[PDB]
Amino acid sequence: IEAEAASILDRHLAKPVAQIRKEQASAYASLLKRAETAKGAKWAEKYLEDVKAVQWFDASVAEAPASGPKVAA
Amino acid sequence: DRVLSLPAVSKNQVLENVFHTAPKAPVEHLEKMVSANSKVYDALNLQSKRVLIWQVKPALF
Amino acid sequence: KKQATENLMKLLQAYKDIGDAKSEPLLKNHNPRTFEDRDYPVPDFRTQNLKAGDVPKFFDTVISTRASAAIASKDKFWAGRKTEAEAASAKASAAFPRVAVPEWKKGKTVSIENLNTVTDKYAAALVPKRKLALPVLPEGVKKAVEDFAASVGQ
Amino acid sequence: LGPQMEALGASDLLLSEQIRVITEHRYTPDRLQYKEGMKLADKIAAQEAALKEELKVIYGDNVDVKHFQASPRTPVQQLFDSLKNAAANKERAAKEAAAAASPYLAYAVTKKQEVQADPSNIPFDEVLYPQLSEELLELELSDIREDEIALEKA
Repeated sequence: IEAEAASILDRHLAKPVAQIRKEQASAYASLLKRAETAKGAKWAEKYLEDVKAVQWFDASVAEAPASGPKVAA
Repeated sequence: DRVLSLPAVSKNQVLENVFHTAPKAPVEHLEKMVSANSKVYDALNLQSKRVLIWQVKPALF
Repeated sequence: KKQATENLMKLLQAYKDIGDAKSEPLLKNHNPRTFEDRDYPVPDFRTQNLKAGDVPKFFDTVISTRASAAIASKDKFWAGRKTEAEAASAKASAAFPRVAVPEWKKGKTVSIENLNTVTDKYAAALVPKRKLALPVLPEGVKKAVEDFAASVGQ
Repeated sequence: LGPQMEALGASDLLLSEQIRVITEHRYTPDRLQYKEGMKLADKIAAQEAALKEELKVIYGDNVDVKHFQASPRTPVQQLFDSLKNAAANKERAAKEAAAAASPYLAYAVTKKQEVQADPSNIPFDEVLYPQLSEELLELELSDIREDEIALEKA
């Protein structure tokens, strides 16, 4: 896994930034459209709930970045 | 043949053999490296809004 | 890539060194007028058997051949200068300052008190190495001389 | 003489569009010097556009480039039209550093502006490189001398 991550990063660090941004945006959009295509399935709605949970994690770190995400206590 | 007494190399050839490359601005270094160190700031500060410390060393609650 | 850029900086320092060993003008060797032979034998158009519209093409080939010879002599000079500086860039110093990037450790973070120091090192290279001390008028002297004129009444 | 009745810089037209009519008058389109004169007119038009871009920051977009090409701004006029726009620069920079995405970008905005607002930091190529600007002057005085050499031969 170390060798795979180093090979993947060193293939990625040779690209310009615009190619990286459009490649990753295309991969994100295609994998998100694959989950919004199939509806009624449980895995796709859990997938989209998990995307909403990552967006929540980013938002709650954004509102308090030196303390972490807001955990209910 | 008074034209053959003039210097044969044109003024255009002087201006393209003297100003051959467009020169590098002094502000280009500041603009480019500040646009990249903005990402260094945003990822690795602990006070940046979209900091990457909670994605990397996640938490322990 | 770092070694090639450092060799290029050693080459540019060697160019400036052996160009200021000769103390030559800056634009002189890039100007192809200075590499032009102005004592040329200048071919007379009355021997070359031209018809009516054939003389400006003769003038153009003579001018273009002399310009091509001047540019080729300029290129021969720059190839000789490149050899003379590539042979003396190997015997050099290579003690250059490094690019000011923010100091980021392995697992630690980077502070804004160092990113600001890096932008101070950036903007300290925006000021020129020799500058006109063009004085902006300070406000404390401007109001003083305006009131000194106001006491006179002007 | 036609278009050649007025000097190279002392017409009303811009220098590039005057070099075009001078070259159209002196040479027929099948010449070599016609091609080189039109290429020189493209170079001078590039210089005019690069002057209009660095001049519209001060004097608005419709800037009348011929006045600042015939007589460029003296250093005290460059200083006096930097200070003509200093208050709007300060207010715009404070508005930018307020609306910056992060305090790093806010400090970068105020540092780059407080370097770019001091009028002493305008890089004058004559103060930085005096014996380069002297050769840049002799680059035109030499071909004017070549024209005068031809006229003294005639």
